[PDB]
Amino acid sequence: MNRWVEKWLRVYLKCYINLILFYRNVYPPQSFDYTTYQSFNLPQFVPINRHPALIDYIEELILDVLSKLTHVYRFSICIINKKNDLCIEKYVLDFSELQHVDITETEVFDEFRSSLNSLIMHLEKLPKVNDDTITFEAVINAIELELGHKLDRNRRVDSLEEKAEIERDSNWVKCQEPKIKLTSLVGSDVGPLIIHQFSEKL
Amino acid sequence: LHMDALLTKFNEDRSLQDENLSQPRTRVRIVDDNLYNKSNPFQLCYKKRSQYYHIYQYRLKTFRERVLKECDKRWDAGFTLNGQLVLKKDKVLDIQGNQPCWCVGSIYCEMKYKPNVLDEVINDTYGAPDLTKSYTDKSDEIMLEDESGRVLLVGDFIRSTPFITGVVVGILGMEAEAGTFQVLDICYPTPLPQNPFPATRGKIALVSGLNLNNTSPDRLLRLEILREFLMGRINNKIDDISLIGRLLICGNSVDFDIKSVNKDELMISLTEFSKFLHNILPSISVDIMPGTNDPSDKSLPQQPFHKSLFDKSLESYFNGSNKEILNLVTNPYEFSYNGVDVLAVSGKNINDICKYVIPSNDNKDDIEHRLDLMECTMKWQNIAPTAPDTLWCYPYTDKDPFVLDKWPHVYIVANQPYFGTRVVEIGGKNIKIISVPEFSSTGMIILLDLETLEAETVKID
Amino acid sequence: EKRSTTTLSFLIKKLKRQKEYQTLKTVCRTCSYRYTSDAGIENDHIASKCNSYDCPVFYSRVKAERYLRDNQSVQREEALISL
Amino acid sequence: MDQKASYFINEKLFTEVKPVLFTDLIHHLKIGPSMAKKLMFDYYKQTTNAKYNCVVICCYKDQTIKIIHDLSNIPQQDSIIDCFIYAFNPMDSFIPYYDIIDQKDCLTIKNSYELKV
Amino acid sequence: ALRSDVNLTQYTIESAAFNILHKRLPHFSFESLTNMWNAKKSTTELKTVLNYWLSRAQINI
Ligand code: SF4
Repeated sequence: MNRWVEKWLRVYLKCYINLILFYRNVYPPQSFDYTTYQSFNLPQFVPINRHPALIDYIEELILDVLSKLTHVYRFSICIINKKNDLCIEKYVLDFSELQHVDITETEVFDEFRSSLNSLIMHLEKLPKVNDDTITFEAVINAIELELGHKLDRNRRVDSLEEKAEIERDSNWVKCQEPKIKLTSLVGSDVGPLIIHQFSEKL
Repeated sequence: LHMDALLTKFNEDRSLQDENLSQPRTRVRIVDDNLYNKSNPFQLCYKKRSQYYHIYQYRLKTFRERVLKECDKRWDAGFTLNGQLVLKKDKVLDIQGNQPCWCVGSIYCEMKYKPNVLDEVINDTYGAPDLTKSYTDKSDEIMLEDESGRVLLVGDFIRSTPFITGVVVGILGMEAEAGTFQVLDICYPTPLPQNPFPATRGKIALVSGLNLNNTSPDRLLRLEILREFLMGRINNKIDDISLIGRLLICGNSVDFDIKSVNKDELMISLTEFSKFLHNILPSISVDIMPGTNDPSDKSLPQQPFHKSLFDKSLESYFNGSNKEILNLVTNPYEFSYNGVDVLAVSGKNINDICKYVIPSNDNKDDIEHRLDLMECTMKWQNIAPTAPDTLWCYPYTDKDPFVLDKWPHVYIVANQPYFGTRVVEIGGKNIKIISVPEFSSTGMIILLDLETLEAETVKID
Repeated sequence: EKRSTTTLSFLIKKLKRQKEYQTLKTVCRTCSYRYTSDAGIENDHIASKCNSYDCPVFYSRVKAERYLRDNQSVQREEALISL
Repeated sequence: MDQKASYFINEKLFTEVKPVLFTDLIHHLKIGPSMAKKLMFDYYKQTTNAKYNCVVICCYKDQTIKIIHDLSNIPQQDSIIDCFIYAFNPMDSFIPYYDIIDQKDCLTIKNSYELKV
Repeated sequence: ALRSDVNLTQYTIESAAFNILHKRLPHFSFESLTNMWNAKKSTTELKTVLNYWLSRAQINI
């Protein structure tokens, strides 16, 4: 309903990205610390990175995704190798209609707890990933929108909202969609937030 | 034996008896006689709130009167020494002659600060000078001031005793070769009255230093194990667990820094603590006490936390009539647990004494040293010897509460690094001192009996 | 009777101010050791009369004193928690 | 009953992925602590499909409580007076969650005073 | 001499001591020093005023 979902979805995406970056050795594990508050009450003791640039990067990415939410039906954090640009792992977070605009926060955090526990149990079984040139990426699947075409009028900015809209419309590039192995996980079945989880390997 | 063999040996032969769950074992009753009587001495008016000089004068006068009474009781006229008679002197300039003499006066030591405390207060001031220069530009001697000068307390009896500046004593010595006074015996204030030890009975659980934070997840599992152990789920010996009548959290329930903190994470920790309280209250009574790093006043006489700061699920316990099961109490308090008057302090007095470095007592942060400090605090009849560090403006008017007027049976100083007990005999009386360690690290729980005053510990890993 | 946001914010502000005041008092008491060579009482009393207008700790000290001697409406039995 | 408990543990371990404690069995089945430990051990048996990490704690003499981590070098096995299963963890990091519990009739020890409303 | 040599603001004993010698000296009013020097008790106050003027005389060198 855009009233409280925008905070709970932000917390869920924060914990999701932080868990994926931690359990896959995308960043040194010493820069992570188990916490419950990262400007928002987290549903668990989630390992959140404390790097000044990475925190701002993740926050801007999550805000951009939440702004585009009304047209996005899928969000993936792709794990690409650095010796060659190839997706070795892909964690898809489906958004099928999201039961969006057309509630006992404890239940929402319980559902998020179940989903994050499923994600952690899945990640703890994968082989250890070496550091030193392992990295990640971010890909979304939209319904109907065209990004990068808002700078065709010189768009003299007036405030921070318009500047943010411009820099969020210009921060995305177009892309395209063997031995794939799909593994489904537990999602969030709470009323307003109907989320599904997936995973891809090999 | 392997882990599976232990399980096969223990769980297969489970008794599953006496667990009726319909007629549960009633916990032993332990009452607080100081709940409704009158005159909580440490309860101040925060709205009422240098004023330290009146407290200094009152302490000086009272302690001088008490020490003079003790001296006239012990050094009564006619008490001759080995060779000659012992004389009485009023001022410190009258002790001059080849004859014994005793006088009353305060103690003056150096008491310099530690380097870490100086670094902290310098980094948190924005303009603090090089405070180390004040200690290096200027040493090791104990002196006796009695409003008329000072003399050097030389000898050997004076060295083997811990002292803090401001304390008065009854030095009895002899001038030998200069303006330096020897020491032969020392007098302390006259012994205070003590309630008679009462003559079925239970124990109390002493916990301190929970330090519920939003970063350490281990401090919640120990708290959950403690919750399950007091309810009789882990030990399963309901014949002995039902003897723990009350629980006493002695401070430091949440760990945070008020330099950088908001209402959100503090509320998270307080809701965790409130969950613990709501889950443990239907089985045992709780007495919560403020600490040094809790949301309460930084001074020593800290008022109870609030009726707020807890979840709305505890609104039935804070209605006023339910105080025997949950009682938010002042930071210093004398619980009258079935006649056993126990004086409990969160532990800021000793922690403020130990932040100094006295270049004396040579003739280091050990458990015996802190026990000696607590024994001396009980001997001097002053709970807070370092008033400018622990006390606050207006602690009282003409009747200071920290000046002990009655000795307790058990003296508890919590939030200490180590654990240790010691019974001391002061003027025919007996006080049992207990040093409660923090529960965050080395999560031990002290079980203090009330029939014989024997403290046992319970470790949780 | 039940209020955990605004009352707790007031407590945070008051405790921060009290800790700042105690830190300033400790700094002044350590600075006054140059003359008194004492650490107990009457050292805070001698240091409380320092009016050195060439020190930034003095202006902060008088500001903290003015702040602590005021705002008595918040520091009462009813701190927006009614008890 | 060994039938409702097994179903509840399987659900709370695999469908709603969360670490299940024996106190959860106490609260769900309205049973004593010893019976809950017996049921937890019985579920630890008959475990051909073992996809969890058991959390075993043991109570030594002198009133000490430890959580076994190595499961190979148990100190002072002669002083152990009890050793039961505390929880079943599907993940590696234990880190449970604690919520409000309405202990209306699952209490084995009650305080001498009653709540006055 | 300090006014001619170094260029600072106040040119007082405390300011010069802090800007040249890096020493922060407390400053007591003329009435506080009088009340300390007339205290029959509190040897600490007499030691305070004595060390006050002794440091003021030593810093001049
Ligand atoms: S204010 Fe400046 S001068 Fe007065 S005491 Fe504190 S530091 Fe020394």
